[PDB]
Amino acid sequence: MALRKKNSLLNMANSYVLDSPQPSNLNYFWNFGSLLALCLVIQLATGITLAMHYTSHASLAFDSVEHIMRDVNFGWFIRYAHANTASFFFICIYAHMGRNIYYGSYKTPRVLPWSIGVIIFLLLIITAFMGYVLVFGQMSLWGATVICNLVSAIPWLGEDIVHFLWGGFSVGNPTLQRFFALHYLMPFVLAVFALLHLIALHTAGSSNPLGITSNVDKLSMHPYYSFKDLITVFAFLLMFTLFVFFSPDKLGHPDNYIPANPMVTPASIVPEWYLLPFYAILRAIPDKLGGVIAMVAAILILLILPIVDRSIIRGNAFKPISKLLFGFFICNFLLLGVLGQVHIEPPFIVLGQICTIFYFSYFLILLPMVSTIENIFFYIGSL
Amino acid sequence: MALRKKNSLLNMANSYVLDSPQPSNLNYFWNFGSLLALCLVIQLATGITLAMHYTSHASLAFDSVEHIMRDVNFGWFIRYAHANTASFFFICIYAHMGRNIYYGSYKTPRVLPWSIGVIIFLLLIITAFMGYVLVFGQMSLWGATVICNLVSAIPWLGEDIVHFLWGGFSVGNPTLQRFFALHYLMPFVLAVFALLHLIALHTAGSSNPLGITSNVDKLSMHPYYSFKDLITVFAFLLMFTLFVFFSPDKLGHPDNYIPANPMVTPASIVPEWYLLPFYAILRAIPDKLGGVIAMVAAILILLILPIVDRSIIRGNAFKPISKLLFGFFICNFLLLGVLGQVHIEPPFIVLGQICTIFYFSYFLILLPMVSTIENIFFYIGSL
Amino acid sequence: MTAAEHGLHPAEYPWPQNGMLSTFDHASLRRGYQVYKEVCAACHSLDRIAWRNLVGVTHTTDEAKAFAEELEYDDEPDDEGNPRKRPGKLADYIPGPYPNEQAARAANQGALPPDLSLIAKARHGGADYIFALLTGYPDEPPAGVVLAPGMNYNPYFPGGGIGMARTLFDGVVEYEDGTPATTSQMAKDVAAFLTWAAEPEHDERKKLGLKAIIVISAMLGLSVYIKKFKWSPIKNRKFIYNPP
Amino acid sequence: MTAAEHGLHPAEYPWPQNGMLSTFDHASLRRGYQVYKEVCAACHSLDRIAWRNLVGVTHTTDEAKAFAEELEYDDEPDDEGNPRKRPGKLADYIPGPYPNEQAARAANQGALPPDLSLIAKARHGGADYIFALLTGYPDEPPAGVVLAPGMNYNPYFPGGGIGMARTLFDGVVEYEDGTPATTSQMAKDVAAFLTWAAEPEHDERKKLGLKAIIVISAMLGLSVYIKKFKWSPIKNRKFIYNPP
Amino acid sequence: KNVIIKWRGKPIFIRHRTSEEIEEANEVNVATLRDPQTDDERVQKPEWLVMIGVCT
Amino acid sequence: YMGWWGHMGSPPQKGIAGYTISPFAARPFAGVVHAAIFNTFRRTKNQALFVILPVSFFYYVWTQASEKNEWLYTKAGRHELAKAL
Ligand code: HEC
Ligand code: HEC
Ligand code: HEM
Ligand code: HEM
Ligand code: HEM
Ligand code: HEM
Ligand SMILES: CCCCCCCCCCC1=C(C)C(=O)C(OC)=C(OC)C1=O
Repeated sequence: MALRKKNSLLNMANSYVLDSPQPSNLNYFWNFGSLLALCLVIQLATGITLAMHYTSHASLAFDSVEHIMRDVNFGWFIRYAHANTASFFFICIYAHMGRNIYYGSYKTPRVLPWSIGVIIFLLLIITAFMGYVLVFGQMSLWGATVICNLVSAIPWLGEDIVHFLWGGFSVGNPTLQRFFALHYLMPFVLAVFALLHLIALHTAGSSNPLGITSNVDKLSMHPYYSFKDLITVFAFLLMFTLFVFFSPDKLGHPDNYIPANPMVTPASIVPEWYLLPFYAILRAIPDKLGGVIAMVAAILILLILPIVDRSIIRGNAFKPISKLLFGFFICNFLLLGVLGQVHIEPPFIVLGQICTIFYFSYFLILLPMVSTIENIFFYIGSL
Repeated sequence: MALRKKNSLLNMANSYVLDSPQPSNLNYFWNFGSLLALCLVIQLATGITLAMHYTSHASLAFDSVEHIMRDVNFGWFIRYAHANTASFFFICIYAHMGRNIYYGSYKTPRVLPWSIGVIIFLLLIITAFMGYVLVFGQMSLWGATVICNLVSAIPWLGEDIVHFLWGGFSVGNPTLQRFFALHYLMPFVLAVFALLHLIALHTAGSSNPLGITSNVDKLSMHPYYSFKDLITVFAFLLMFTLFVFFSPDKLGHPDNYIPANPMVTPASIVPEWYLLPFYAILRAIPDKLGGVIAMVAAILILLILPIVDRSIIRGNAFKPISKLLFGFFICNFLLLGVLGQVHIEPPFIVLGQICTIFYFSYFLILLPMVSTIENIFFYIGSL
Repeated sequence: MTAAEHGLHPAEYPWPQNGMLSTFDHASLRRGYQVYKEVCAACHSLDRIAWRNLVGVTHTTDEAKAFAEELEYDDEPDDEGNPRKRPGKLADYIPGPYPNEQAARAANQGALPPDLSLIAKARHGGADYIFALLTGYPDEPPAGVVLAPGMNYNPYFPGGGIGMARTLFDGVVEYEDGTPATTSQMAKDVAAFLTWAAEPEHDERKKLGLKAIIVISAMLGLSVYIKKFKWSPIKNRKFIYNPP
Repeated sequence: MTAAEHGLHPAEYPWPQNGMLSTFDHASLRRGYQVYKEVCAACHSLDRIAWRNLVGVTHTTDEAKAFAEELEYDDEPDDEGNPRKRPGKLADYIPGPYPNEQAARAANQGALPPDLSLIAKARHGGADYIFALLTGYPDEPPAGVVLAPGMNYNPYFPGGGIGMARTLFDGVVEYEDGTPATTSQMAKDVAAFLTWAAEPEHDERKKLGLKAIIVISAMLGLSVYIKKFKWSPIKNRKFIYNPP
Repeated sequence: KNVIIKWRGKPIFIRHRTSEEIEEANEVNVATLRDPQTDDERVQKPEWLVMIGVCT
Repeated sequence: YMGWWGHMGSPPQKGIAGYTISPFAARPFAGVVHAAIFNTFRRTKNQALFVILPVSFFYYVWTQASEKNEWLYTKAGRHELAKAL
């Protein structure tokens, strides 16, 4: 017996990265998983490096970031790499989740990797939120203020919880130092859950674009998907390069280069672009607590896809109506994103409400209806 | 099939903590592994908490630790818990290693968990060394200076490496901020290796005090070792309580309550008690590079125990001469510890050299001789 | 929002540094420092820039040491523990005009002139906004605009009323390189200098990016060849089925 | 090393706070503050202690506010950005006698009197060292000792020559509680107060530890019973072997 | 005039209201107010409007 | 070298009958006093030399070294110290 199979440690690596049996027809949308692993590795390397030069104390934080940009050798690179990779991480995660929804990756027998995936997504949001506060510019402070005040809506105890989270009566030094510590930790938690969702997946193996079994025709992960992953790694690195070297601040907000000032409120407080759709959903509901519930529900409702999809077939490759509904759902999610950063003005207020209703009605009405009807069309159509 | 066996995630937990088949005769020295897991959990909880209130900048570090002691609710507890558990971690790790050496846990088929164990021990040393610097008292600074200067002995590049590690020309703010970041990281690396040595162990299972197979008579890990582990957990917590609440500074150096001063040198620069034997070994060799090699070799020589132990029998329970040699080896290791903190004066200089020779001659001469002879005595004696 | 509440959006000017492969014009940087020093520094600090930062960008080591040595900085106390001053060194930061915000506001009818070290990155528009603002004070505010006391009309500034008056007029500076110091020229130079102050790694960053683009592109091309090479047995596979 | 280089080791005095279940004597703490204030504070700071720290330990809220309000602290600048002083508040730290190290050393023939906030934890001996040192200046140095200029002989201090002279003499303080202020009494009180300053959690810590000891002990006893209960089928196992 | 005092990091608006300002405030029928309150409930002294100057 | 329940890797077992009683049927502390006194004495007696011999030797060595070191740094030990350095 080969050492890679005999030795228990080597065999665990072997089972994931070498002998792992994969469908022979994964398309390029199966490459986001390895891009996400790459973002996670870049964020760990750059993040740990920034932590060697960053100071979490509110009197020094913003200046320690300027020291990184100005005095630390390649500090500008490490900082911009870290900041831009946070955006790339969300592009890859939206792509990966979109792949999963289009190809029915959430259906049995892959409910568990999908459900753990939904938690990975929440951990990414919290990680990135806390990391953004660490700069302690105007957007850092005011973003922390507004998002942490949503907790005040929790009945009875909400206010007490907010003061507890802040470690004081407003966002200040105690908040910044605790966000540093948690921002350092959360990526490690996230890596554990990323590992858990893969181990859970390994019981069924990867799904594939046709939605059928691949047990009939398997290909080793290496060398086929190793070398296929390199193409997208280099495509990603080219995009990374164009932002980090040629346009390092395109994805950011200029106000975050102004030091936090609790007195002056910035003209407009918007979240980082990747949180914008959830912010639009929150604005749609007039009630504070209503809005928070809606915003959270918008993520937790992903957990019911295994139930509301009534199809006897996995995935959308062969379902023209489901494909059109998916197209509308995705475009609506991008419209919500856009509406998250417009001013609260007519006519965007009502549009945001319509888009929010469409978002939820996909899960609760349209997908159950369309999936039921297509079942009947497949059966009658092929008689 | 039971869910704990059917579900792949649950089954991994199940295989380690519930259905795991254990020898039915493990004695109380098999309880240090779970105490080490407890220390690691305490250090993660207290360490992450301290990180929420600590400032890594050299102008603020020492005062942030005073702020923790004085102003943070239960800060004194969290700080003393963290500081004392660092010592308990080394008591448990020496006990665990002593158990392993006495009972032959390093022999085939358990060479791999033992070899990974040696690396866990090195990671613990580095973790604890860096954490001690973070206080930035006099011992913090001067300890960092002398230990980091040992790297200057590396030929050709040694000085360059030291300046690179420091991020400057002496221990200062850059060194403190990098040690904070690495001190935060190292415990996570250590937990991964702790997990790896357990997975490696699971192929043979635990050894036992008789040194024979337990495949004939196994007990589930739960409830038997779960409830047996609770006894030592409560014994440990009682010892923890006596230090943390009644004598929180007994294991420390008063000089670490003086803020770091690069000008004034403390009367005596000694390591934390748990590093003292290695320091005595270093002093024994007159050459700088010689001393560093000897100090490292004193740890890496543990890797050759699987070779130099020539016994046909695993462990010392039935080997009276090996038991006497083990007794002398352990007492010599404690003498080295004591000599690590005496002044470099007669007659401790020569005594330290004799003890260092004895330390190495255990591995290189005595254990190979004694184990060979006992093989012959068992055979002739039982004819 | 009204366009006035937003501010007029600045034109896109063709800066020398626009262009994937373009550095700053260092002669313009040098001239822009001289505008900072002789006009802006009266009200605005540049606290993130040290004298050493100018060296080999705009000035030689000697010129920058001369600028530093003309100033006095706080020394460590003397032996009786009394305060002392020393002449500046290259490690010193360029000192600001005011001791604190309160003093700054008192000198500027309540308005606080921001520090200019990050201003090119801290405003939408960057150099174009700085150039547009400095050169965009109309002689008369548009009929109907009511300016608050101590405010000046400038359409590029959001709301229109800015507490900074026009400061650049033809020949307020005499450039040392003989360049005609028109309003436009000075605004261009100082906008360039401030852009440099906000992002001093600019030139090195873009050259390293050129190297990255080339290497990464080559690796992308080769990765495509290698993937196709390794996958060809799978792509080319053929079957004959004979039903049992 | 010689014993002189080490310093004489202080006696173990029976402090009220010695004892697993013992708090500080708060009356002694209060008296020790008054020694600090009237003797030590001339040369030594207590920078880690704020006025609020005294409240409900040694003084009432009102007494401590009165102490704070007698001093002047740096305020935020006024509206013209000029420096201002304010009266002290409970949040303020107790102010030290000197502005910097250089001033401190100049007043003490080169020696720097350490801050006393941590001194009880920063010296082997703790309270016993402080008490021994303050009360251990012999009238005459042992025959043969040559003291350096500005040094005083004290055997408890390592090397023997300390730059602090004897300061406690009978009746240098008049205690407000009528206690006879002997050298010994003042040294005991101030040593107690400084021990409190180094470890103000002392009283709460030891009481929580009593609760921990009791709970943890009970849990240890019960864990032994439960382990024996669950293990009894294994311990009690019996075998009959009939060789096949 | 309205002052802005930092108090626990939050701004405090302190307005020294004139007589006619107080009058203007005491006009609005309490009935038509999202949060129904009269100035008398808010201030303990009509000449000192003290509020936490964070928008609700 | 270890399997799992059902196939642990034991050589075939035959001819052993094992018996035990319920934890609720048993006295957990049966024979505790005899164990605590006589069993502990036996176990301790049989291991005592393996602790006593190395501990006593290394304690004697330390004692001699620490006493000499103390003596060398007295006035009386001036001459012997001078030679030792
Ligand atoms: C004597 C006063 C004075 C001089 C001279 C001066 N400024 Fe200003 N400047 C101000 C004040 C006051 C503000 C704040 C205006 C406000 O916020 O209303 C300001 C604001 C600015 C802003 C930011 C406007 C914004 O978007 O917030 C920039 C950029 C600026 N100045 C650049 C310059 C440059 C470049 C020069 C000269 C070459 C210059 N200033 C000269 C007083 C001055
Ligand atoms: C007028 C000067 C002066 C007064 C009064 C004074 N000290 Fe000091 N003290 C010093 C100087 C100077 C040193 C440093 C001595 C040295 O390092 O040589 C010192 C050192 C100490 C030390 C540390 C000695 C060591 O181990 O490093 C303690 C403890 C101490 N003082 C406590 C007190 C207490 C308690 C009081 C009064 C109740 C007091 N001092 C009054 C000048 C003074
Ligand atoms: C999933 C992984 C991570 C994500 C998505 C993430 C995201 C972010 C984001 C969005 C910021 C704000 C960046 C900016 O605009 O300047 C940031 C800052 C920071 N992150 Fe992370 N991060 C991650 C991992 C880490 C890790 C592991 C560390 C280790 C400490 C870390 C340390 C930092 C530090 C010190 C900063 C502040 C300095 C700065 O702004 O550049 N991050 N992070
Ligand atoms: C750090 C973030 C993540 C990483 C590194 C990661 C990584 C991966 C990898 C390597 C795979 C197998 C290859 C592939 O299909 O692309 C995969 C599959 C999967 N992931 Fe993720 N993932 C992450 C986040 C998520 C999230 C947020 C979800 C769900 C909301 C998710 C759900 C899934 C599912 C369902 C699969 C199996 C899909 C299939 O093969 O059909 N993942 N992931
Ligand atoms: C964080 C440090 C460590 C943890 C948490 C840990 C934990 C454990 C645990 C739970 C076990 C199984 C139960 C037991 O025998 O006690 C074990 C076994 C073992 N550990 Fe460790 N360990 C650590 C460090 C080490 C070190 C430093 C070494 C070696 C130098 C080591 C070598 C072993 C060996 C050889 C075994 C198998 C012993 C046997 O059952 O015969 N471990 N460890
Ligand atoms: C194996 C785990 C760990 C060990 C052995 C360890 C050891 C130490 C030691 C010896 C100190 C010096 C303590 C003192 O005298 O005050 C210390 C300080 C510190 N450690 Fe750790 N540590 C561990 C894990 C962690 C972790 C996970 C964190 C997370 C950040 C952390 C954060 C800190 C901080 C902030 C300090 C400085 C504050 C202080 O001195 O208490 N430690 N650690
Ligand atoms: C994060 C990695 C830490 C690894 C340790 C966690 C496991 C907790 C200890 C449990 C334990 C195991 C696994 C074990 O195998 C064992 O049998 C030898 C024990 O008791 C005698 C144990 O106590």
